[PDB]
Amino acid sequence: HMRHRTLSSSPALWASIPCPRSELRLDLVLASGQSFRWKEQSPAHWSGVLADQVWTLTQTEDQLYCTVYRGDDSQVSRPTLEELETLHKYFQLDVSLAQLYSHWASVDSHFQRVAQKFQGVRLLRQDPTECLFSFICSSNNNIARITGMVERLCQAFGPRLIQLDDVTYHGFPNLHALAGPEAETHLRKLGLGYRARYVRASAKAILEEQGGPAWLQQLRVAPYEEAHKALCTLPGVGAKVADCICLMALDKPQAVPVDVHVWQIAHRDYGWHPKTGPSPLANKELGNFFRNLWGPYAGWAQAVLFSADLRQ
Ligand SMILES: Cc1ccc(CNC(=O)c2ccc(F)nc2)cc1
Ligand code: NI
Repeated sequence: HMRHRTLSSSPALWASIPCPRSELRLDLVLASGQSFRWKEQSPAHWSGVLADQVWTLTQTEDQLYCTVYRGDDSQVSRPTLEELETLHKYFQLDVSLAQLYSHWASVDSHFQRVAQKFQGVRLLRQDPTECLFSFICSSNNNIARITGMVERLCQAFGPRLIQLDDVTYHGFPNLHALAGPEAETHLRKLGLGYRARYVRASAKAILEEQGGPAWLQQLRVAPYEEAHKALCTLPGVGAKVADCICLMALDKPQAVPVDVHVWQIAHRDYGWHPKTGPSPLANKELGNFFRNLWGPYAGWAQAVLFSADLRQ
């Protein structure tokens, strides 16, 4: 019965954050395989779950408009100050992207050329539990299929928050819910395949060998290298997934996830070859190459080129 908002339908229920389209393009960020929880349910209006709340987001040239839905049982109102700060932190808007783009452009002509067309690609700062399990589902997969598996995972295991139109929104599950005896069987029924085992076993590992979710917060303040190696102890988490999480959830802007697309970019567009085909060692070397070239926000620079490589 409750419907998704547009900026027309409900203009009293939107707040705005001053935000140029050079600091953020929603359409290049929300569907470029960082988060899998955002959908353009009506044109230029993106809806998705952030924490225990649904949001709809849309922007003009210089403004980011947002609206919150906190549940059927609550007086509908504009986003609060605290809710607006949550969103500001999600898009890491304290960090100037125009300043990073110019620093990257100054050492890399190729980046200059591509960036010109693909402005406002930045990194979301995600919840570690969601990012972890979303990227365990990301192996040998495409964005549409990952999106399906994550949505069904949240429906089956996570709390219902609200329904807008024909879409039921659920919160991301806690570890205990994913770690249970029938968890893998259920997740296989939901189409996850072998990834169902890694989900359940990683949920179990964090709870029994690492102390629950306080461990992921500890990794967020640990140094990149310690976080990465600690992530790689988990079932289904290797170098690539650990670097995605590090970059996207554990505040490591220098993490450079290397897989097929970045290997292809590096070869095709930079002429890079290993000095010592893909391998664990050559992938590591290529991440180091990009850090050396771009600096301590190398992962953000990579996301600009990944998002562009996604738009052909
Ligand atoms: C075909 C496909 C595309 C994306 C994924 C998962 N996302 C990334 O690897 C990723 C996205 C953004 C970024 F900045 N760094 C890494 C899996 C398959
Ligand atoms: Ni070559």
